[PDB]
Amino acid sequence: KAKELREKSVEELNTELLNLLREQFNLRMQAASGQLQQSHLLKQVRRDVARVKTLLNEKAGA
Amino acid sequence: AAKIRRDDEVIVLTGKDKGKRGKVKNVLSSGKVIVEGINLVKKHQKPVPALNQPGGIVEKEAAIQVSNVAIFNAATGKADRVGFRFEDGKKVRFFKSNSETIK
Amino acid sequence: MKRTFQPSVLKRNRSHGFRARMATKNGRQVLARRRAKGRARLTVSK
Amino acid sequence: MIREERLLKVLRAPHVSEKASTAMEKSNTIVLKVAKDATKAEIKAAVQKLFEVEVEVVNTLVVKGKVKRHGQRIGRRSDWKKAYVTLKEGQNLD
Amino acid sequence: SRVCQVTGKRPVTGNNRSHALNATKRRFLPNLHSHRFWVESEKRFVTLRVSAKGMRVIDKKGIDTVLAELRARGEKY
RNA sequence: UACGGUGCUGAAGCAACAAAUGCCCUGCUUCCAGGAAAAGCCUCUAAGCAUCAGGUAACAUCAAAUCGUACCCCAAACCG
RNA sequence: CGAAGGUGUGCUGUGAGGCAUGCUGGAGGUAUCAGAAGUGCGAAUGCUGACAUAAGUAACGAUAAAGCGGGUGAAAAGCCCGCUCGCCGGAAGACCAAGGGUUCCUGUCCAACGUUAAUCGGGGCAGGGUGAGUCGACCCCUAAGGCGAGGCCGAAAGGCGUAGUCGAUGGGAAACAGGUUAAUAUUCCUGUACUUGGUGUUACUGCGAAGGGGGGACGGAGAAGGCUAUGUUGGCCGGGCG
RNA sequence: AGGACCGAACCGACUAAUGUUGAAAAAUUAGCGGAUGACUUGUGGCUGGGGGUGAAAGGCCAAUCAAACCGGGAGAUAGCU
RNA sequence: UAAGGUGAUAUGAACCGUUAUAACCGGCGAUUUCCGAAUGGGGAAACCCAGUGUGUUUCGACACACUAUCAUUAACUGAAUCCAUAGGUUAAUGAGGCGAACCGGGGGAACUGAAACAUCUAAGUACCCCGAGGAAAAGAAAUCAACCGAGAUUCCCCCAGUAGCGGCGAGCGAACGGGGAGCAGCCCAGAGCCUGAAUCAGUGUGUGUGUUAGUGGAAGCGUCUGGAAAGGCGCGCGAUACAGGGUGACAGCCCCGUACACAAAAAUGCACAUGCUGUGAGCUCGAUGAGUAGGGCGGGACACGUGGUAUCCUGUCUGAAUAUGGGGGGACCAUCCUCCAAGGCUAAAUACUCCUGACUGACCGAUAGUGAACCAGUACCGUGAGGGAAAGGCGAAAAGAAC
Repeated sequence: KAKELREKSVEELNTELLNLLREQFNLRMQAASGQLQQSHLLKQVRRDVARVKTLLNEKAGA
Repeated sequence: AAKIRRDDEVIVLTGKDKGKRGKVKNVLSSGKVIVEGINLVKKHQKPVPALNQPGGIVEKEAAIQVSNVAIFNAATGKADRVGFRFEDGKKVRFFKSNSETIK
Repeated sequence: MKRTFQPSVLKRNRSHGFRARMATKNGRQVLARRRAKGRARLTVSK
Repeated sequence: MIREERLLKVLRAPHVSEKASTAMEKSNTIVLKVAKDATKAEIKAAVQKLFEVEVEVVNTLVVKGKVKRHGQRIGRRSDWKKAYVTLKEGQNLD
Repeated sequence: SRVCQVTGKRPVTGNNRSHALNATKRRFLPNLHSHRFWVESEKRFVTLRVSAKGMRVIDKKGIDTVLAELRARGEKY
């Protein structure tokens, strides 16, 4: 995902990060109750937020 | 670097099932493989009410050491050893006898 | 009978606590000895 | 103004219990599990923004983890924060 | 401490040999005296804690060179 | 009614006397052994601020965070 | 086609010992001749572990006390419910600080813990339970005392100490009554309040401290007077006619 | 008014019994002394070992005191068992 | 590098990947809560309380950075008191704390031996403190030797338990000289002549060789006992590989390896070579470390305990010569010999292993070897410093016993 994400602006990365964080919050709330039967999505969204934050620190301030 | 892989047809060299051949089901990280229908054990499977398993004397394959099976060379109808060599800058396996590339 | 151990967390920390040991040279040596020995709980502090 | 991403991290899970259900149906108060370092303002803002409900007041308490015993080894569960969020009159939540 | 500012003398240790050759530990302190020296160059008084030998060196060498040595040695006066 | 408790309704709800070691009392009387400190609070101005800043009165609005709150506590849970 | 080890038997040498073999055991052992020792155990009130003995004996922890019917259960003197009896009641009742840290409440289990049985428990497992502008801590302020910029002193480490800064056990703002949970309540709900700070409109005008003064601000004992918490009696209200 | 009197809480421990592998490594029962003072108690602090503290017994200094406890010199030395 | 993975007890669930951003290993990065030198102030460690500046604000408030102390340097400011100094405020650089042993320095016992004990010994040992480095210290003769000569410092073997020292007791114990490991000599107390000329340190680039992942890597079948063959019995093959480990009993030829031959995009160590910066080389003349050497008094180190005691250091009082001079040659004097102190630097031989990798053992095999083969400095004991255990093996494979 990192290669595809690298050709994006700082504001695009920020809005993508915000969408990912909201998605993560919905997944967490859904997983609290027994509704969520796809446990891998939590780790997936977490690694996506990690990638976006890494790319943000890589681009800005360097 | 592994000589025995998933879809390889192998023949058992030592043990109670010596001579028989079969397909490797899956290779375990401990240096053991499960060959289809060879090392059959009878497990006294206990019933569990959740997941709805009846529980019975099930028969299933048990793991076996990679050191006890050798790759089967269909052409010569005998066991063989695996060697490594590079063809088109891509590492491939070949039978030690007849020195042809393993498909 | 009144036994010798009358507990008090305030007195406990003020007498054998981490800051009390680190205030002086000798306490730091005690801490160094315990770190060399590999103690799980360095001081009396919870 | 507390940041949005911080709001998105304050709420952990809904607390499900008999007392929680009783509070929800009688005093219009939902019992949520929140981050251990969250303030009442952060919890109120997070519920108001993410759930689109009007909050009246937030009451919080810190729950001590129990000391359990896994076989022979003695272990301790993690401490967590619990928040009683009282929604305004007429509001409805899932 | 009992340290001569100029010559660097400090308390040393030794023995008190008796007539029966019994040795008990003792110290030898420097003959320290606080004294105000007239620094003609700066036109002022600088008070140093010096030994008698320190006073003799200040007399022989001159106060200016001694102050230069103190500055080079990082001593404060 | 699950015999655990839950729901609805509800009369009189006054007077006299006794009386504390509690309150007036950080008081009063008396004695020598002559009985903490600092801040909050009220007031006064020095530099400075000159119709600005500030101050006090009313009204409106906002805020009061964080941690403890179970349980034993003259004891089967603390010190032995 | 059974090694070392373990346990019997037979033979052998003057002796420490050796050889063969039945059974158990299930993978190592080692002739001969030399070499090196953590080289031979019954004793050291020897060290560690195991198991006897006294002995199924003493004891089962205040001489405040138990009796019965019903329930659960495989089993009830001890658990639950009901009727009697007894014990504390300036405590053997109720609420806190200190200290402990989930022992609190519910469901479930009796292997180990309870000096007996155990369905019971402060025991095991799982779930639940601690809601604060007003209670307490945090915060503002200091006592004894600690640390202590510079500083003085000291072979070094370091000692004392100024300005400061901590340190409650003392000073400083404000909430009560009723109801509710199995477990929280001056925290939740209902009704009625109060305090301190920002901002914002109007009206009024000398504001300002690291300084000055007041106040906070203080001992022991004794004597009345007025009260209240609280109690007794009468009246009133509901029930009763043994 | 009082280091006054009788007597509870509170502080202490004079006499006897029990207990001495105790309910307790000093306590219980029945008596006893002080009980507005040189009283007693809660919280925090200060005094460190040849040192402290002592209404003074060489008492006490974490069930240890004619020199605490822990580590080190240290496998002290032992013409003794 | 890859056809298998999402660390372990520890299965299960939901998934990723199979020809290359699945997973794993390595290089360089990014993130790195709070406490701890802890560094914005405080503190009962993992907690409480701020100030300044720059941004946002849906005016409720949020985010980021800086703010400890001391040393040195620079600027501004600034008393008593005229100038000034002390003090104050900024900015830059550095230090603080931890760590097993080795090293140098500042202090420094006693038990013990003398068959008691005080001189003496144990011993400059144990211990405490300061400072630094991969080594440290020492170091280029005011050194020995004996009329012949040697040539800095350090360490090893002799000299030698000798000469001596010593209640001449117990004990302590050299040096001269010889054989080795290793070898290196310079600079400042000051000027002229030629001007950057040897060497060293820092920072780049290039080459070689390692280090941090890895690649290829030979050759066995039949039969008997056996649960199982690697064992027995035949017949082969490989070896620069018969080191080792695993595999159903003992495997050169079944697997991982080993001998051998290869490999780095990136970072780094060590030898070189070179660019740049600082630094100076050589010749002539001049100078030769003053409260210092020596001395009186009291100690200490030299094997040397004040003895006839030379030599070195100094707490106290003094005190020269200065190249025509001075020190030493074991009291001291004359002759003779040798050296130039009172100023520094310097690699190698030397000492040690907290840590990493490879190999070895007439070293141990669960009361042994680390206290700890095992979730051990843990449970437990103590207020605390501190003390400190017990506890390993089913089986080849859980096939862990359905009914």
